[PDB]
Amino acid sequence: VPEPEVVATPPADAGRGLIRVDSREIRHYSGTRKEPDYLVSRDNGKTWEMKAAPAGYPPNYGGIPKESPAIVRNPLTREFIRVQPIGGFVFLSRGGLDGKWLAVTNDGKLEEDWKDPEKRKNLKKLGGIMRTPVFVNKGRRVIVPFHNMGGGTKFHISDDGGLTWHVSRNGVTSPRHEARPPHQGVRWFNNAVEATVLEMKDGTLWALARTSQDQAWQAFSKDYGETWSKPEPSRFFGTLTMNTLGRLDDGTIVSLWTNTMALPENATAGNGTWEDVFTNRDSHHIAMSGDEGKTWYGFREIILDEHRNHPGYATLDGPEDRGKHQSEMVQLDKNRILISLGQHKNHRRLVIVDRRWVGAKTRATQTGKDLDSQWTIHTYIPQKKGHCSYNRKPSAELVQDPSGGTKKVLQIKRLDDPELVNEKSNVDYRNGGATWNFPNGTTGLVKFRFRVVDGEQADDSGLQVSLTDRLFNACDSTTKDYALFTFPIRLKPAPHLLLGMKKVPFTPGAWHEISLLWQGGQAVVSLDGKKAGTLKMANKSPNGASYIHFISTGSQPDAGILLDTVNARVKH
Ligand SMILES: [Cl-]
Ligand SMILES: [Cl-]
Ligand SMILES: [Mg+2]
Repeated sequence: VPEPEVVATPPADAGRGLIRVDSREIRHYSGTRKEPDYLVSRDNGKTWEMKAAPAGYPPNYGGIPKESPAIVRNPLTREFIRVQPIGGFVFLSRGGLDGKWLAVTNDGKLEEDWKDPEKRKNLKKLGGIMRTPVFVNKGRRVIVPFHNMGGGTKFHISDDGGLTWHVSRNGVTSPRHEARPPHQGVRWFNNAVEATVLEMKDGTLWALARTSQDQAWQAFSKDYGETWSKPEPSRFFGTLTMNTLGRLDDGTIVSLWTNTMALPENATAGNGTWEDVFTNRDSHHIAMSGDEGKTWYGFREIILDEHRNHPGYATLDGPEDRGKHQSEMVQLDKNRILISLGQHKNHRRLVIVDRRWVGAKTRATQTGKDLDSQWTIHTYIPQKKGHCSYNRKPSAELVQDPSGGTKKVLQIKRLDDPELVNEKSNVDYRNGGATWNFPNGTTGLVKFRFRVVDGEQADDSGLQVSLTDRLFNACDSTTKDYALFTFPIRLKPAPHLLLGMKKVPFTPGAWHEISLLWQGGQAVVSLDGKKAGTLKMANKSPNGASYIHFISTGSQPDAGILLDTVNARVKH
């Protein structure tokens, strides 16, 4: 069961430009304003190197330096079409990527002499911000999702292989976010943008779009993209982040997205016409369906941003946008998939993922050994830095096992740090916390081992433990309101679990194990092998649980609790 492996850094932010050339060669093009180039693997995605593009490959007339054009293979002709993320022209290939490239004109002909500035004025220019062209209807139609400023997603449609184009009648829209508590302001408004499109086996098109809601929104088309159903929430959580859909050779559907919940909007968020800060872009997730979208499995973290705890995160190597969001995939073989993900040269990666890992049923961790690669523990310094970023601090730290062992364990407590406070924005991120991903399940058993730290505790000191269906920030105290199951561990007057109104004591200065066995709308809580009580489901979930979330509850600085091991098994 092989773990995801990082194999290279793509030469552009992920989302466009990754393309299989043949059985062993894969290329990732770049958005360079200079002579075109690409990163190439000649061993089916394991090793990579830069290479300059041949003289016939057109430069990037449109687009932007951080993003490559989209290159898609026409399934009938095996030639390629190239479209920029913004501006520029439509190029069709003749003789493959290294052959002859022709530009589409406004009349619908192919222009061979595009190096001439005078001949580029008559070239077709598709408007809006575009994503990946998709060939549908047995390869006879190509559609390109685009979104302008404001109107939502629509589709450029061509039944001529890219020669002539029209626009869909309608598209995908999504509603504005409403400032209601826990929010103190409105999220930046995105009207169903940057859509990904997948053709279903029965001919229906499924569009999945990025919104200002808690999840991507979706719409369906029964006419190959000409008209679309009323938009509705999808099952893929995530705000203001991109989705990507793909299909493996055997028909399995793959979903890639950032399965996160952003911090609630603060008191200075704005009117929704601009973004103040991104707090949900430090991971990427994968889910698969073997039955045409009926049921999904996985929902696993592909990768966590390696710099996510850094106090200079927002400004390391310039201020531009960064993170693990945005993605594109290429199947390597029956069991393995290559994924390009992320933004900014320090964060974007090429990753190989295995199906058998996506379908695994168990996961175990020890905080001292796995903190860096598996645990989300960062809190934010709530001061705007760079472009819509916050610098970070680890909200929890590893300490020596108080029993005298060699283990390091994670101390989770209310911090004393004035940098974690912004009075005007009215946010306080001083509650330490930690969260960990495991394979999705509507039934499961999670066990964790914990201990009360010896020292002074505040009156409300303790831990809120939550099972959630997406990644909540380690310092998000409202997680319990969205959790599938949640309960507090309270340290005062004496340590006890609170299950509804039943108090279940446990001793200080000793390691204890809690297990949660959930099935349908109930979870049975056990303490040291003995049943302690049952929890009713707090929130229905379309998918099931895939995260456990721990956060301190103290309102004053305190010693808190220690967290050692977590073990999860799903699908009983
Ligand atoms: Cl171009
Ligand atoms: Cl700055
Ligand atoms: Mg905002």
